[PDB]
Amino acid sequence: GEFADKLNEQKIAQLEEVKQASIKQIQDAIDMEKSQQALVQKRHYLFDVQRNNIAMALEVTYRER
Amino acid sequence: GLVDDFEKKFNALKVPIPEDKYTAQVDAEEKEDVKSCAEFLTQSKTRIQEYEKELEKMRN
Repeated sequence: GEFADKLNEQKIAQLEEVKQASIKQIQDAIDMEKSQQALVQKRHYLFDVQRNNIAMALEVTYRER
Repeated sequence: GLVDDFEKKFNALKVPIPEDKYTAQVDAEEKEDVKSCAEFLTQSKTRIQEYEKELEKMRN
């Protein structure tokens, strides 16, 4: 009788870790993708701020002259 | 003709626009693409692959 219960509870326990892993991994495929998307567009802006800053600073300078 | 002298001199005096000797950023950018861009993205993709491969197995 017990033969089943231990095995069964074993068998469930498994798919319980299986569903778990599975969520946790796909959440990670997810994070990775956000990391990427960010490094994409995202990062250029830093340099864009910088280039913009220059452009302005020359204009102000020209005008001031 | 001080004024005449000046009006003339004023006009057709061309004030220099400042050299943009400052876009070394373009460079510091292209650099951080060696860095951020390729390197990270390449590894992230590879990790996403294995994860996917790891979900593969688990489907069976």
